[PDB]
Amino acid sequence: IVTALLSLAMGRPVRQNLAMTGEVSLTGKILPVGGIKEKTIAAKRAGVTCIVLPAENKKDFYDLAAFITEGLEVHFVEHYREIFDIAFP
Amino acid sequence: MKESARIAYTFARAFLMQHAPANDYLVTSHIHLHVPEGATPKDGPSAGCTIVTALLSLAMGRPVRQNLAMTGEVSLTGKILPVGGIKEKTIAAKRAGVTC
Amino acid sequence: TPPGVVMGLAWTAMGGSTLFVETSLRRPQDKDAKGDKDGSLEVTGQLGEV
Amino acid sequence: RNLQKQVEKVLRKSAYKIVSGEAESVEVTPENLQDFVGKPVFTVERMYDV
Repeated sequence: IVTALLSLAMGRPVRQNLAMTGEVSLTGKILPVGGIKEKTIAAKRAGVTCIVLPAENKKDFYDLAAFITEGLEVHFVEHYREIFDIAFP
Repeated sequence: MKESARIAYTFARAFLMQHAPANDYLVTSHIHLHVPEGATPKDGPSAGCTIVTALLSLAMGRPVRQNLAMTGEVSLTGKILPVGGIKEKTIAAKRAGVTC
Repeated sequence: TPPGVVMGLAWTAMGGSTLFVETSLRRPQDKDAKGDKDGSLEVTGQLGEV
Repeated sequence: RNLQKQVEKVLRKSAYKIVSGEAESVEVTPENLQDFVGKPVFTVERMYDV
């Protein structure tokens, strides 16, 4: 939602096919989110290819089987300032 | 519906101002709108596109092409989404003098 | 669409799904370059209160 | 109750390593532990530090 507004606040395209998620906390720190495995599978189904996830969740994502992680290129992050700077290079 | 009519309204207000900047009617004038009852609620949104065009006609003051039935759901940038029940809707329009 | 969408994955009751999120300007922006009033949201989508 | 679930899980997994598996005497060590009971869940460290 945050980058949903900021894109519109500049007219800038978002980088192509780059799903994201996580919660923000009124100062830009991001927080862990549940359901990670089914989320990433759904992201695989739609052809997404640059998924972004909270850094504090990272430990779970590497429990996944190798073919699931094939072709995705996750960029873990912790504070929202990073997500903005990969989303709008 | 009360939400879906609203999203259609915002898309109307967006489309027009992107299209015809000088005209400002729809941004600033109260508009009463009637939606006759009859849709089954899960199929209720199905008529969403008609609202998006109705408000536009009230702006331009130009009637549609006549006997031009039309349906389909709308989302905030006009990406029409699939709607069900094509059988009954088609046969119903066929008896109303529908052309297109 | 370049201005206003970003894919959002979500864990609905039956498996994941790739929701979009969509927004739009609701009015002309610069009727008053100097008059100062905040631009509030109108959220929709059958939201829960949280 | 929840710790009661954990220690059970650890023990019975050790039993599986005994009855058919390799070791005749499993030796749990904290470095070993994440094997048996999986990855750590909580790390309740305060988010902000400054």
